[PDB]
Amino acid sequence: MKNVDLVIDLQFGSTGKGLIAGYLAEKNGYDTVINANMPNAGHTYINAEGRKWMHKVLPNGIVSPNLKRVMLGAGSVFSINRLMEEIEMSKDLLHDKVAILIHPMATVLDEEAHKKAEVGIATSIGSTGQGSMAAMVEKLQRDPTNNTIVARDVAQYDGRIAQYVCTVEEWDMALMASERILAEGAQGFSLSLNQEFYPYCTSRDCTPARFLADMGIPLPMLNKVIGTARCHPIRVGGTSGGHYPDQEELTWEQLGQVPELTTVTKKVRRVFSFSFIQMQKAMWTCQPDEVFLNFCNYLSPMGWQDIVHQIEVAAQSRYCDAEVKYLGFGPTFNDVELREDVM
Amino acid sequence: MKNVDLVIDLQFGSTGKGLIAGYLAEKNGYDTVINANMPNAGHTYINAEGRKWMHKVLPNGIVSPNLKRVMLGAGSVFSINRLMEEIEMSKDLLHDKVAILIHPMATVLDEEAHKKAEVGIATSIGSTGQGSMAAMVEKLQRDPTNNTIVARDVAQYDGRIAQYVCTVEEWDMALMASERILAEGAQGFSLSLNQEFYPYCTSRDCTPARFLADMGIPLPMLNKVIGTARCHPIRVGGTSGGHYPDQEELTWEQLGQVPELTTVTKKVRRVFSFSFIQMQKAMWTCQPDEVFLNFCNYLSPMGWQDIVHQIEVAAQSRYCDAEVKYLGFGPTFNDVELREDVM
Ligand SMILES: Nc1ncnc2c1ncn2[C@@H]1O[C@H](COP(=O)(O)OP(=O)(O)OP(=O)(O)O)[C@@H](O)[C@H]1O
Ligand SMILES: Nc1ncnc2c1ncn2[C@@H]1O[C@H](COP(=O)(O)OP(=O)(O)OP(=O)(O)O)[C@@H](O)[C@H]1O
Ligand SMILES: Nc1nc2c(ncn2[C@H]2C[C@H](O)[C@@H](COP(=O)(O)O)O2)c(=O)[nH]1
Ligand SMILES: Nc1nc2c(ncn2[C@H]2C[C@H](O)[C@@H](COP(=O)(O)O)O2)c(=O)[nH]1
Ligand SMILES: [Cl-]
Ligand SMILES: [Mg+2]
Ligand SMILES: [Mg+2]
Repeated sequence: MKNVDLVIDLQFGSTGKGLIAGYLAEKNGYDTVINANMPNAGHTYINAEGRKWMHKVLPNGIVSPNLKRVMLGAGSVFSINRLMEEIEMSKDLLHDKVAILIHPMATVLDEEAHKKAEVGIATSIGSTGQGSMAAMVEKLQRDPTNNTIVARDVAQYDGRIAQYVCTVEEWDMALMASERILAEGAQGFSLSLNQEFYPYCTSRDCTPARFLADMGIPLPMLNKVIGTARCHPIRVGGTSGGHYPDQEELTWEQLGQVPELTTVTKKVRRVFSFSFIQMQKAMWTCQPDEVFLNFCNYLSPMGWQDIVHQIEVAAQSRYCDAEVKYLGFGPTFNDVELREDVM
Repeated sequence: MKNVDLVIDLQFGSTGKGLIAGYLAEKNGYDTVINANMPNAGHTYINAEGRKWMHKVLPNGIVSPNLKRVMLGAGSVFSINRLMEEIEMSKDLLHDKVAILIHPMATVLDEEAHKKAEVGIATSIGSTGQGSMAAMVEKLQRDPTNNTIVARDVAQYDGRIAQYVCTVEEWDMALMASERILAEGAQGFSLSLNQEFYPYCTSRDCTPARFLADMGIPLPMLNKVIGTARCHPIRVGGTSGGHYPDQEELTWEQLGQVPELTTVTKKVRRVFSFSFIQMQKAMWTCQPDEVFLNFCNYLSPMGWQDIVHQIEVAAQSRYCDAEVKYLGFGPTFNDVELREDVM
């Protein structure tokens, strides 16, 4: 037990979870990396040598030097095409002594039907329109005649995932056999289905409890929660929802920064000032032990040092002993500073 | 912060959670009782005086002598009619100093549309066909024009719940302000969406992680998990799913018991021998601290004493220090024995 480090987002997503996941994977050498991603979530890790991993399926933690298991949780919604591609792109890391385990109930994304089902919400709620919820809904239908939604069933006619699809027992045994686990949450605290921005939110809760549930991680296994934040939280472009009372929407030109986009759609990310309210809210339910404060490169030292003190008191106020341990000044491994080294 | 006692079911549901919830509520005097029930779950508590509470919405813990808050989680799917009936039937317990808090994102069941949507699975997967998932799916749609699915929106035109529907802040504050919390899980571990019986399962995981997530309970708030089990696990009637390799389907006549009828459908419950495999599986992910072993009245002392030893070694085998603390010999408060007193 107590061997799971879970990376969660404290804001509305895209805080740099892919970066801290890959950074911690390299630093801590987890033998097991696990997630429960849906296609709405792209995760980028760039190592010291400049190698980039943009993952929608595989954990970014596959960069761990002691990698034995790659686990794709039951809450996973994935494109097999994308998975194939991602495995291929890191086949050097995903060697013969690395077991890729797809939970039998992980959802196979029907790229045509599921993205087409989310065209409406892609404009109405600014949804990534990636088919995440449409896939999830098809799975929830629990139609016995539907052999095309869960990994277990898809493995029977689509041999590409057949070797990866495990049983629920193998799943549990893989977690039991793991020495140190990196659990990678996706999306963001405030994007949680049950946070206050409904319906301008995602299809699930983006909370440690939900991410552990979606990866089938027993609660005693949780060792550490590394919450991630940006100095200026973002939202996706469009009518993607409101913000907290203590924050204002900013422009990329107001920040003196190049407009951040959603990589494929190129929608300009919405950017907001830091929200203390959001932080207390995220601190209260996410209860991180450690905090990665990213995009410190968008602020002056006084600015990001201030947000560090804000996060830690927002933590303390919500009975959370969160320590901003990591600071991000760029998208690569080299840009992750130990907070104690820079302040 | 550890003040939440979470009641979970270790088998396929109807193990007597309602009973242990009401029993522990009376014994421990929680000021806050919380759940995230869907209409597929009916929980029965009978006190020492013979008063019965068959709850589909309200926690059974409302019988707590120190009750201050009744909380209906965001994962809740409820009929307002049923909620009103249960409030009415317990209006003496739910006085002016008792705050009923319905999470703003708790789902309001559309009895006609949602039950109609689950007619197929009510026969195909033996689903309670109560509209649980159809309500959940409507909520997941996140259509901004849909003002009729979440409690927050429904409270705006349906005044019956208006006083109960809180904000996400009030929700968090109500949990923060609570001294001792009784979290009541529903359904059963093996009914979990991501357990091996898919699609013969429920619309979510019935795991502590999912239950805490669905009630918006921060993980550090978890004090203890009371797992519940029957000596002979049941399933609902019909084509409700398989069983474990170490268990066999029995008849009520084989057990010398009057045929038990499903909470929702008047259908005869399917009954199985005790499954050690099921227990290890439930012990592994549910990780109960305490176990309530119910329906001991269906076995001889040697029989239920054996299942006690089986549960505790199934626990130990899955790194779980679960202690069968409670034994059930009937449906009332008087029938809950301390295991140390009877063996
Ligand atoms: N400090 C930084 N400065 C500049 N760019 C950065 C920094 N940290 C990360 N990035 C980049 O900004 C984006 C952050 O999104 P990324 O997908 O890595 O985050 P995430 O938290 O994993 O997202 P998701 O919400 O999908 O879970 C990526 O394109 C990443 O390369
Ligand atoms: N030991 C017992 N002997 C006989 N009947 C009992 C016993 N314990 C509980 N019951 C009855 O068994 C039935 C099933 O229990 P109940 O509906 O409360 O289960 P539950 O575990 O709370 O439900 P669910 O699966 O919906 O979450 C009820 O009618 C209850 O009163
Ligand atoms: N930045 C970011 N936004 C996301 C992610 N997942 C969901 N969202 C946001 C986009 C919208 O504001 C809202 C609805 O999106 P979707 O879950 O794709 O239906 O949630 C994610 O991983 N990152
Ligand atoms: N005994 C019992 N069965 C349930 C409960 N919730 C769901 N189920 C079972 C009935 C079916 O076998 C299956 C699917 O049901 P449903 O969740 O109602 O769609 O799960 C519950 O609380 N108790
Ligand atoms: Cl107790
Ligand atoms: Mg991103
Ligand atoms: Mg029941």
